[PDB]
Amino acid sequence: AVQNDEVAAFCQSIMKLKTKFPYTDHCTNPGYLLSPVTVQRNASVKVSIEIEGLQLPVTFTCDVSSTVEIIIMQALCWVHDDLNQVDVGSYILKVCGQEEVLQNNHCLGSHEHIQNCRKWDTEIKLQLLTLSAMCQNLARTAEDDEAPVDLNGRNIKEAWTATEQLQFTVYAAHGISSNWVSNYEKYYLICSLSHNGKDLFKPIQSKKVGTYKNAAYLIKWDELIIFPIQISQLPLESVLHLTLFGVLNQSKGPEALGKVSLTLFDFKRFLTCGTKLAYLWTSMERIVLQVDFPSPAFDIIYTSPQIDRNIIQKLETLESDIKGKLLDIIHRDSSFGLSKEDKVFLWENRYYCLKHPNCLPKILASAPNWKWANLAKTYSLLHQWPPLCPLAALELLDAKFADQEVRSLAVSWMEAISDDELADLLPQFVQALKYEIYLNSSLVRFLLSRALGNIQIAHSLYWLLKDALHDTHFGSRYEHVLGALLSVGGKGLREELSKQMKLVQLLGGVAEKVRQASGSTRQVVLQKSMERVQSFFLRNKCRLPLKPSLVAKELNIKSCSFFSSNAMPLKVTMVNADPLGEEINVMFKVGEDLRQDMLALQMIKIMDKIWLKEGLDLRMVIFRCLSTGRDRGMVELVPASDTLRKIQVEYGVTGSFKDKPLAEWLRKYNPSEEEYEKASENFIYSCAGCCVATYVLGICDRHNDNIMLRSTGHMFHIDFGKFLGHAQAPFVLTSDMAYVINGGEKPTIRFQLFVDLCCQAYNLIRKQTNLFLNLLSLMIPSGLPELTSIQDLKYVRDALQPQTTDAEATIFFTRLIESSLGSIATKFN
Ligand SMILES: Nc1ncnc2c1ncn2[C@@H]1O[C@H](COP(=O)(O)OP(=O)(O)OP(=O)(O)O)[C@@H](O)[C@H]1O
Ligand SMILES: [Mg+2]
Repeated sequence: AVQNDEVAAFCQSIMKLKTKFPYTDHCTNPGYLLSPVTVQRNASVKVSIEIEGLQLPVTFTCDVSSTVEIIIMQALCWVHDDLNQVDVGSYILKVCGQEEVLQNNHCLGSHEHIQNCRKWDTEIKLQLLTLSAMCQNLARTAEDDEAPVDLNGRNIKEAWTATEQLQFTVYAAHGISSNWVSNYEKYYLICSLSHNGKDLFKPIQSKKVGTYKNAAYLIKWDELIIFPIQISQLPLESVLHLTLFGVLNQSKGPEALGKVSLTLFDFKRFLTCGTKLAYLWTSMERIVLQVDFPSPAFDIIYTSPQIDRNIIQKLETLESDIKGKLLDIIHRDSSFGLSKEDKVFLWENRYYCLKHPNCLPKILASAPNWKWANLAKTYSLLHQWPPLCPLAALELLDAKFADQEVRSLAVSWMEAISDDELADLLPQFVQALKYEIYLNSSLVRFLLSRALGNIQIAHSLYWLLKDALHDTHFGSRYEHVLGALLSVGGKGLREELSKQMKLVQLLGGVAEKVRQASGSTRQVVLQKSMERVQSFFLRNKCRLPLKPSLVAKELNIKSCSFFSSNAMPLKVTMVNADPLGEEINVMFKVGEDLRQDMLALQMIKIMDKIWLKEGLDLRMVIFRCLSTGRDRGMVELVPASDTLRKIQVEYGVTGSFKDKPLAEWLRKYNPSEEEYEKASENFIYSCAGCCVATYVLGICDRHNDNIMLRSTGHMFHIDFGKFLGHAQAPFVLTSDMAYVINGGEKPTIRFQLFVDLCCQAYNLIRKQTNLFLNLLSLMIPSGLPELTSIQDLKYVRDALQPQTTDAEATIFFTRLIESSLGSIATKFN
């Protein structure tokens, strides 16, 4: 009745968000993916541009710092004597093979594709063309704009006056299973009342009751629950949690069967009255739980406290000894280990901190309470507060800040963030929706707005929301959000996402068919199971879900295979629809949850962004991984790369040195002195980044199989089964690795560089301790093995040592490296 009205009101606001995004505005409706950029502190590069009319592409050297706009008319100056009548605004640059367009107002160096090519030393192949020739099949139409949002596939009393006690009678649970009446004797509910993800009072337990007489489908309590709180004392974003328990029969402890969460105030600030039905899920099973709230002759509405139109100016009383203690906690890493006496102090001296905006999350966490009376003073500060850094504002979208005025203000500051930065943070933003109690929020409208204006964000949101549907508690919410995204995306995007969904469903079928057969059968099973994928590609041309810029037209069946390890992963080899492009090699794995692999890769990618933004390039391998369902997805295959194991055993056959397996492997593919030197250098930098990442994220499962090495010399992790396992040498540097770093059997200045890079990097991550703790905090509700409590964050905070300064931290990590060497540590200084 009110929930169907909330869905109706959501749709109407989404219908008027669509009005801001007409199909005519190419800016927000291009029809193509933008090649992603990560701003880098600014070097020459050779680029190979294909031009219409020319049979050979023009190859010239560009300044890395120079903008794509001038590189486009550098390429036009090569073909045309004078560009007075060529229409320079007509033209764009796209990556050869990949349906992604370079951003005209960004440096060539900024683009991820240019950064990657430079690292591998591969040829930068671009194509000069006009948006007329550029594929715009994903573009929204006039039909999509005019189309409505479907989303599917009298007397009032103000709350602050309401002295009535919060009470409700848990009536009954309906439709219990046959295996429930089998196992459990009696059932009881535990009722808890929370705000800012924290209990207001201890949870009240219901009486233990069996199934109702002559009705084994029904549990009837009909018990009145009374909390020791008035309606006036309830914050707006108050939530009632009901967990059902079942005591087992003598044929252990009581088992948690399911959870339910009711908002005491609805989306129009009216207190929940009369009978309300909530649905808890178990096994595909739908259990209806009835809660009867009081129903007086009047509706109780929440009204915010009258605004405090106050400006605190600028002359304030200054004490010098408090100034020291205040700026000490203002420049503290985070609000994590902040003690009670530190909070009361900051809260008292909060109005002195107005020239350090990024310390607001420390102030709001220091608040004594969120009582109705004490909200006026909080809103007064908030609405006169300077704008926060988007990455700082992330903390205000966590569980511990449920207030709508804080969250709505956090999202308003967030609008300052770029699409390219947001794109890599989307998983945390999707989880943050769980802390929005109302369907229609500032956060969901923000995400839908960016999804409309950027096809890479919309594409990423699709797969993240599709994974979030499997949440038993929040699957209902994400259903409505994904329906809003798909509806607003348009026919073009929808029809393409459907082709991607069918491909993964077919790749899923073959993947589990392959693992379910015998060794002799497997090769024949794959070749026959891939015929249904061969059929798919002859009626459809599909974009790779992992990287939707790549369009596959056909499968290279004879090149397709399996990796012959645990889970028997597939090696899907597709041919590019673009002849200018190259073969598409991806892995599809089934059985393993690839979300914790996704988080590890994300954290390593953010580390790389932080380093590159401070001018430190550790030449890191950043490969993609996407979860396309429950315990299945596809992983980017890094080309010309093997595990340290295979390299150590294959050159332990030929050599009895067991000191130069990695060295003689790199010399095989890098024979010239300068080629081996650049390969050894690539190793030093990539190894330093891996050692830092290994320690901070806590990955002790780094052995010869789990570490991989590219032929160019770049080291990178592949397995992330162990992650945040700080329950323990953290990383290991073998005699093989040391020999490559030194460039000899004795220590050189190249090891001092490796040590300098490690410590320098370690400190640049310590500077962003708050971001990492916030990004890992927001992924807690995802439900990943070893990221469940807030104590799991402390382990990462301890690794980052925010207490120490860069001097002491350098000494610590330098002793980590000396410990890492172990046996051969004696040789070094
Ligand atoms: N991102 C990648 N790029 C290139 N090759 C990869 C990548 N990920 C895995 N591989 C290759 O695929 C092989 C099998 O991968 P898989 O994930 O099954 O290995 P694992 O998790 O280390 O081992 P297991 O699954 O048997 O416990 C690896 O040994 C490696 O050679
Ligand atoms: Mg694995």
